[PDB]
Amino acid sequence: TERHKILHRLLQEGSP
Amino acid sequence: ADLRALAKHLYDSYIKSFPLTKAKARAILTGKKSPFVIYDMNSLMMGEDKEVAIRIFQGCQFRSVEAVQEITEYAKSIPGFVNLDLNDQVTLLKYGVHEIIYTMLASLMNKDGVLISEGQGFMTREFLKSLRKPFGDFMEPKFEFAVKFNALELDDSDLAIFIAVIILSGDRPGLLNVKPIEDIQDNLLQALELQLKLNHPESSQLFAKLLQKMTDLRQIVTEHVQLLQVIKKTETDMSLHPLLQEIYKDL
Ligand SMILES: CCc1nc2ccn(Cc3ccccc3)c(=O)c2n1[C@H]1CCc2cc(-c3ccccc3-c3nnn[nH]3)ccc21
Repeated sequence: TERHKILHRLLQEGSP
Repeated sequence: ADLRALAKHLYDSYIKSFPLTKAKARAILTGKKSPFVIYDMNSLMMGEDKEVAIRIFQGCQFRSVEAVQEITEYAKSIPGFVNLDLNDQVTLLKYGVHEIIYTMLASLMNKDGVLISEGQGFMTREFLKSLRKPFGDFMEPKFEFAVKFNALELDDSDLAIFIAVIILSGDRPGLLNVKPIEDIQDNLLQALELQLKLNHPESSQLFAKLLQKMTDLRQIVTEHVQLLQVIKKTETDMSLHPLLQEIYKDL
């Protein structure tokens, strides 16, 4: 989802 | 057999994803170092090397943010989670994350207080209840939930499955593929039943009571969201953490 940038990034790349 | 490997798989991932477990928390609370006890404004000031209502609330937010990251890492390890549609992965996290945080907060609590700052402190239930107007009501329902939930006497291996059951709820709003979620959840529910029958052979009706607590969590989470909106109407330009703003944005 584009409306959930952080959730999407956490799911796609993990925590930086 | 396939259901035990699933339990063993979930336990390992729960230990990799969650640094402070129910076993670690209970070892500290039972009387075996020693956490600083915060029971008033004086003791708080004393133990500051380990507005107060707002400073404590920001800690609640920051720890809630870290828990969302831990839960997201754990979710990925749930067999089948990653191959569900990406929008469904978002929805499951967005709706289930506050239920898990509530469940896992019970692991750090007793009827008198909560383990804080990685187990270095212990903030009393009476000190949190003593906070000004809205903030004083923040923790009390979490304490009331923990008391009834901790009496179920689940350990980390039991909880690892329960958390997986919660994430995979096929009834969250806006899900695109209900069936694949419900199917994973039936496997997880079976696994849970078998874990509780082997881990608590004396404890009949435990899976039953646990499913009731699971239903209760929905009502318990709406009440917490209702309380968060009261904070926004009272407090000004303060705002919530970008990630929390994102989870709470249009539920
Ligand atoms: C670690 C204790 C704790 N975990 C959580 C997780 C989510 N939410 C919120 C929530 C959201 C949804 C459902 C239920 C609860 C919390 O309110 C929460 N808490 C509270 C208990 C009292 C407390 C104190 C502090 C704190 C205060 C001063 C100094 C340090 C800390 C601290 N930092 N890191 N750990 N402790 C931080 C968090 C918390």
